[PDB]
Amino acid sequence: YRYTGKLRPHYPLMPTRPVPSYIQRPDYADHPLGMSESEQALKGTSQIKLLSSEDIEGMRLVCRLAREVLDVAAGMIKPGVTTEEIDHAVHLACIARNCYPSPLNYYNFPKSCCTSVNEVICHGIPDRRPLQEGDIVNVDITLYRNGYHGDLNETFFVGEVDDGARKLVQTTYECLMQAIDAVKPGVRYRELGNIIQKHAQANGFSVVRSYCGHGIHKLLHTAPNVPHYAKNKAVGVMKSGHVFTIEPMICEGGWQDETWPDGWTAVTRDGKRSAQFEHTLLVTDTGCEILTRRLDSARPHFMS
Ligand SMILES: CO[C@@H]1C(=O)CC[C@@](C)(O)[C@@]1(O)[C@@]1(C)O[C@@H]1CC=C(C)C
Ligand SMILES: [Co+2]
Ligand SMILES: [Co+2]
Ligand SMILES: [Co+2]
Ligand code: NA
Repeated sequence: YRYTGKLRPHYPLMPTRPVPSYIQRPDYADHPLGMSESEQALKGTSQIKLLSSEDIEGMRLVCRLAREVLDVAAGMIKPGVTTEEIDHAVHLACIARNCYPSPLNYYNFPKSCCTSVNEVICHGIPDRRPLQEGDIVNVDITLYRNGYHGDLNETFFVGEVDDGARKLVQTTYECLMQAIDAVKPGVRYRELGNIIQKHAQANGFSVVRSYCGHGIHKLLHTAPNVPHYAKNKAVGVMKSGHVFTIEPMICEGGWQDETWPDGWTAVTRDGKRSAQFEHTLLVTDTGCEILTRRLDSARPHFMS
């Protein structure tokens, strides 16, 4: 394998972390290849679930607990801390809230969150690498509670970063919020990519094509598919009671991605940095509820 940048994996990983049996487990948790029977049963559908009031309560709960856990991770971002150490804390924070860490054994994913540094786009595997001053790192939290998943991510700065890093992360957050600000009944899912790419391109950045926002509720991902680039072919129209994520991945260089031999770590093919932010959204009559919002601050952590 030819690495695209400076980052490398830092192995071995610590033994897989157990989740006590009193925590309710998704179906894939105990599948030997981490496949989800419930996902495979709905695989190939484009029907978008309209959530019941029960579903809404379930999504509000798991999304706010997910936020609490991301906030735990945010409080640990400093030079010297390893991404494995963040994952350990995230794992304990999930259990402390009677939640299962959704990534764990998802298609045999080995950890309890995704930690994406610099040229990593998404799905980085927590490992023994200490964060370095100047790094950008995204922590992506997915939790599972009472049958529902919730999903959010932020990119953080590690100590002082360069101006490129500041501009990339700010622009990405702006992309996310502009997209969110357009969500309401009657808008085509395909429109959000036009808004995101417009802002990205205006700032000299590109938009990752191979990963998308997604429906989420009783499945970790389902319809709709929500691409972040312009003139995409996404199917479907927003309606009150839809829940989905928006999670733009923006890049300093070109948009092309490739995957490490681990089968998960997605990286820019050119080795330049990529940043991401993500919320889980519930469409309402007036617009949307941001289920994963920060409750104790108007702003994401990088703005501190
Ligand atoms: C729609 O896919 C999703 C996508 O494109 C955006 C990035 C991911 C990670 O959310 C995604 O790739 C998922 C859901 O397949 C990945 C499996 C999830 C975990 C936490 C390992
Ligand atoms: Co996510
Ligand atoms: Co997501
Ligand atoms: Co899947
Ligand atoms: Na990155």
